[PDB]
Amino acid sequence: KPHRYRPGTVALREIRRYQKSTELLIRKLPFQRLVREIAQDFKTDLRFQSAAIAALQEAAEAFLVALFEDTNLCTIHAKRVTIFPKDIQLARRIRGER
Amino acid sequence: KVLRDNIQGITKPAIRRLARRGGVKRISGLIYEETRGVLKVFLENVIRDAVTYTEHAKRKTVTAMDVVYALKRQGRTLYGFGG
Amino acid sequence: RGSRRQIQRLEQLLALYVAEIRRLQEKELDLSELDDPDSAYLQAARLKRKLIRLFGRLCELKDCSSLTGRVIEQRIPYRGTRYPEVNRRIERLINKPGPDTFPDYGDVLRAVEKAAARHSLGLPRQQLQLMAQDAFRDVGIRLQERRHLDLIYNFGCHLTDDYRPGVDPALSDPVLARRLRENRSLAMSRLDEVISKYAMLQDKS
Repeated sequence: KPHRYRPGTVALREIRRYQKSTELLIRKLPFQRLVREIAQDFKTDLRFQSAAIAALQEAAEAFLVALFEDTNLCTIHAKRVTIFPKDIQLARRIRGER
Repeated sequence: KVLRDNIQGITKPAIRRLARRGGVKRISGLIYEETRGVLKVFLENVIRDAVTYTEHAKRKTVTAMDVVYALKRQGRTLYGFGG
Repeated sequence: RGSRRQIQRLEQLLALYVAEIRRLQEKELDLSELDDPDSAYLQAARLKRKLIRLFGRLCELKDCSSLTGRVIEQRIPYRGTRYPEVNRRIERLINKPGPDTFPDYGDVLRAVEKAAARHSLGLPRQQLQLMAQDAFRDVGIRLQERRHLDLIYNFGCHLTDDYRPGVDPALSDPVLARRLRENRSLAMSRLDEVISKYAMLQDKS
């Protein structure tokens, strides 16, 4: 079993969250710009804690990925196919949220 | 007859990688714009709740806590968080 | 063993990066700032990256692994078939490190066929296909579980660490609760509508 480094100045849970941040797949600038695009339709005086944008991105990426997980799990073929919208939709009706 | 849509936003490679992270190795043309659409809707849903909380507290700033309360109401994604 | 002094300085730096990340996490961004490449969100992100690099170099100095204790580091065993060759192969396939490890059915089937043809188990094609389907299902459930737990045990920051569901303002304010309920009906319709929209477009092509 490998040896684990445990910093004295910083807890590992913090480290884990920062790491995950580096694992996000959508460029952060276009993401915050998408949040801005949405927000200006609500109120022009709205502000966001930076950490709120972080929470939004992490949750959003998990939401999209799980859509594809469900689609994947519902797709059973001897030879690979290309995933289309109807596959997403069908999977969602089968194992997804209603 | 094929046409390339112009996009300022989430690029094809990120969407291909998100799909791949889901185990999906190949996706249609409509998938990219669907992923942008779906993303936008999810975010709208969350932010609509978050701002309902922000205004209930009489603040002009949406905080991380507002976003948590909103996310918990979006179904399975954050299910179980905090207990 | 690494230099105690240098470890000490590097750990102080690490703590400095943390303090600055928290500071940035608390910054409030107006709409113009969300249009800004230099926003506190992007500053914080870049700092998290710097910190992770430093953490890695400290692991190197401590001769420890690079592991942080993430849930996705936890191994998912698979004993599901009557052939241990196949089983170990599937377990192998689902425990590859990283955020991206999620096989498709073809991956599972290929692992099963490879284990079979390798070990000359003389399994016909339909037995292989059925084994692969059952296995893919099992491993699918466990992979989704591990990602879910990794998400909810790793979510947010200090500002959200005191969250508990029993504190939701909605619980004590029926007006707020009614608005949220309305919102929820809309949210559900909007998501269904976008899904349906792209299916309905897929047809017209």
